[PDB]
Amino acid sequence: VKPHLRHYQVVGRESPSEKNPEPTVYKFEVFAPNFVVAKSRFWRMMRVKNKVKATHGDVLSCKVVKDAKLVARNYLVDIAYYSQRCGYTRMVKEFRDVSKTGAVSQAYHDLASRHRARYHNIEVLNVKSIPDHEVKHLSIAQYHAPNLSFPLLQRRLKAARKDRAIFVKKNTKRAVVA
Amino acid sequence: VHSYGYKSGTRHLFAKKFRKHGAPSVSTILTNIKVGDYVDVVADSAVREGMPHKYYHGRTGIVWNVTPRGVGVIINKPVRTRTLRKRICVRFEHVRKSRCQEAFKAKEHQFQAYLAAKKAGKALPPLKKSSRMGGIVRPKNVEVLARRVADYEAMVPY
Amino acid sequence: VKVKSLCTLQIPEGVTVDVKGRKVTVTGKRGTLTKDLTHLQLDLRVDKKNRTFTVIRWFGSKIPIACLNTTKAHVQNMITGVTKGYRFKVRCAYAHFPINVSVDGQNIEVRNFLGEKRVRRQLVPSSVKVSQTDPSKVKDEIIFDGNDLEQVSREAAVLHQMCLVKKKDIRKFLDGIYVQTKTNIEG
RNA sequence: GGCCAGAACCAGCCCUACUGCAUUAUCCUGUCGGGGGUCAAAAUCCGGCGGGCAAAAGUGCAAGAAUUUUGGGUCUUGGUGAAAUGAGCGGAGUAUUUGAGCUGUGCACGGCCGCACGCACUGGUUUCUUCUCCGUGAUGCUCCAUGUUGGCGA
RNA sequence: UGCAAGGCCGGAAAGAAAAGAAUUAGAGGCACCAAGUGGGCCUUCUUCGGUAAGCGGAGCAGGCGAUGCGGAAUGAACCGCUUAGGGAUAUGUGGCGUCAAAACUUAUGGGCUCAUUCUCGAUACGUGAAAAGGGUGUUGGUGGAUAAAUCCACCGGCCCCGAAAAUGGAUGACGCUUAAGCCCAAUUAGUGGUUGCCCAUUAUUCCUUUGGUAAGGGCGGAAACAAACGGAGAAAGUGUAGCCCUUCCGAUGU
RNA sequence: AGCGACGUCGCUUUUUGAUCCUUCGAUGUCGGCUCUUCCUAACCUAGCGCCGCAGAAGACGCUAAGGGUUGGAUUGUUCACCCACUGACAGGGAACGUGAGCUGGGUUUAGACCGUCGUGAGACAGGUUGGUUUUACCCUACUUAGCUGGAAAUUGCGAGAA
Repeated sequence: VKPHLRHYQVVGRESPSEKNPEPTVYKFEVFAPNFVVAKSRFWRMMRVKNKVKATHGDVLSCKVVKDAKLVARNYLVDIAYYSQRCGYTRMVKEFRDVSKTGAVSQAYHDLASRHRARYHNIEVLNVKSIPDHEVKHLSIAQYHAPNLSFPLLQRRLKAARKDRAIFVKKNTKRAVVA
Repeated sequence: VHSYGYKSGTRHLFAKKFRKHGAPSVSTILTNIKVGDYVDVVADSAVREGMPHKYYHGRTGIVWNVTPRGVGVIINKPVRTRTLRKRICVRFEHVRKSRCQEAFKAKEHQFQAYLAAKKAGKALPPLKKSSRMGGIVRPKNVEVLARRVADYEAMVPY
Repeated sequence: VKVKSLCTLQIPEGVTVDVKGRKVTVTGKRGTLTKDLTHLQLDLRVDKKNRTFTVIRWFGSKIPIACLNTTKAHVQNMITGVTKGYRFKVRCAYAHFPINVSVDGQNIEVRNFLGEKRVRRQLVPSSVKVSQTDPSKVKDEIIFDGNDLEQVSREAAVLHQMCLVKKKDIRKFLDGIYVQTKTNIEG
């Protein structure tokens, strides 16, 4: 349905002190289902990159950033992830999708499917919608061909939940057991 | 500990620190100990006779007997269901007046000196407020957190 | 996962390629053929007045795409079969014991192979024609005519395998029945 | 009738329906440069300059009186008024909580003035919004005893 | 009239401010008499001897022993949970193809996977089974290179080879392949945010019991009152058919 | 082809250890004979790949356990050795299958002898000869042998025709 990851902007700093008054107020983008998961992955990069810790820090605001109107776009998502086999591989991939979240949350599902990495080992380096001529991969390069058309073959048509009808009389729609 | 001797477990607890070696300084001979006073029992290793047992090193108690070269200290040693209150006899080279009681006896003075200061005012210094209460922040510089492509080649050295 | 993959032919005149289910009936100047492709999943289309045959795989990965270009190969062979034809010339190589072959209309025997007497014998289906090139012209040839190459190339192999040399070293004892050439009947 | 059934009402309990305050900008929408493609355009995309409310968002919080003439359940509780404490039952009347605009000093914001998105103090408007007020000790120490409709029971 | 000590007499006492600046199902303390036990075993983490052990030996703790109940098909010890007798609602661990309660096989979710005689895979603890090494099976990625697209090196995912035991046999069985398998994710689906469903001796609540370190109230008979054609109790009390009533907590056990 | 050192990764439970969980009010404790069955790491038999495979003989490997796998001298032996046949004389499991199936040569008693050890009674995982092998009629299994109900698997009247 809608993506499972909200897109947060988290802004925070170290609490001011006589050693460091006016800290430097870092900004950060996360894709996380909650704002506590966004607020947690913020203080992860703060102690990992900046040495500041959550008990010594302040959070200035956690608000989400809303997504642009829906159009088909080509997003460029560059992701890393941790394995212990390979020790931090880094990836850049494209995704057809209508929103940043809808692309990034789709990238978590592919890393989890193809590479079996689960959201905590993953960190998204960047995401942007890119113009059309920069799509390298012939698999996503095919969807912006104009006059693109395909039929729907090998479908599975589930009737309305009210109509399920376990035993349906043959070559007719009449339901003998519903 | 194989032999369960008197000073059986210690090549370290009883060793002097690196480049702190020496016999006990004057300042610890010119300290005087009044009965009732709190004390640290820390055994100096450069005086043979009079050491406390291995257990008492690092404890604190109330001095009670005071003898010309000795002291005595009341230390709480927890035993099976209860705390016995042990009386040990030490040569005072191993004894240092504890600062444990201090910040409290300073809270008591800074109350009374506070109180005589209100008696006829002169007013009083202002009451410091919380750092956790509200506020608007006016950032002088703002930066971006991100994980950099370059951050990974730093974590694989070499 | 590409959405569309194409494969197309060019059909000569005198040929009519028919498709209803996945089944292909091509009718040339001589005989007809058929293949049952129902085991594949492809969109088969014959465009008359553009005179072409096209194969489409929608949303395939590398596995179903491979099928897409082997159907053109089978349909090309149904064409070149039903017009030009297929004729394989098959020989008999012997160092010492001459291989004695004899053909009743559909029936083949092989005698004195490696000096054996077990009379190896074959029956060729009615849809493939067997004959011997008459002996003072070239040696031992046997000719398999037929429309269907899928079928003709079988007997050329079936008859090859009857003559395998069982125990004694193969790269030494070369006696066998081998294929010289594979050519069309007329064209 | 101390038995079996239904149906109404009452207290309690459970459940379900009913929604507001903030928030948005890495956004909205013009336009001009690119840029891109196509037979030719538009679009995806970067930048400049205007304007702004995507009026709705799977944003954060939610207190919205379920007989206040109508939501369900209780064969999961007890009752038929044998002290019904009730906004709910009875009596008589038309009250001040919010939202709207603004007062003055203050705070708060911007670099004394300007701002004030409407915070704190006095507490102005009545346009919207809503019911308000006062009534029964036990002279009852305890337990038990009081409906309606049919079936069966002579 | 300095310092030690026992006092005496006055002084003050946020009864401990402010600064994040404690919390408590916190009655403290003492004593007499006495039982059983003094073979333990298992586990996270630390840990020594041993090639290892369902082996031997310890540390800090938690359990079984002594204890079921719900769950992992089964198991002392794992997971959830802690047991007075019952009802409702809700849940935990674990689950929703049938066995078997729940998706009458949920979605208007994304990928990946085909496995030919111990039969691909699918409950952690449970090696209660597999390694080195391999694969132009397929699906991704990183680096470099030549230009209609292609080529070289390396690194993953699932799957395959490596993979041989004696009764017929085991994802628990059937079976599943547009999964009823693996990774990830959701709750009736860009349509408005905000709890899909099933099952515990658990939680919440209602009724009944029993015991308290139990808490509280009444107990000076208020007055009136025949049958015939509103009744009956009311005890100054550890324990009874409990003096009566209202309330609160606990309740398993070798 | 066939091998493969220095290293290295595993498997098996037909060796011996290690441990001591079950059994001490008792699980009959070596080997042979008999008899059945299972496993495959295949000796012969079937089909095949490959070779330093010309043929003959054979090496190595693959599917495969349906069938087959001996007659004796010496030894209580298992193991071992030699003779002889054969297409081959493969390796094993089943409570180291198999004692209410047998046998009792061995071990493991009481008698007795020798050697070594001990002052001695006596010991020896050294040698020697002699030394009781008990019960089924019960339940199941199995092998044959009879009787006999029964579809709502005894009932419902509950009804389905290859």
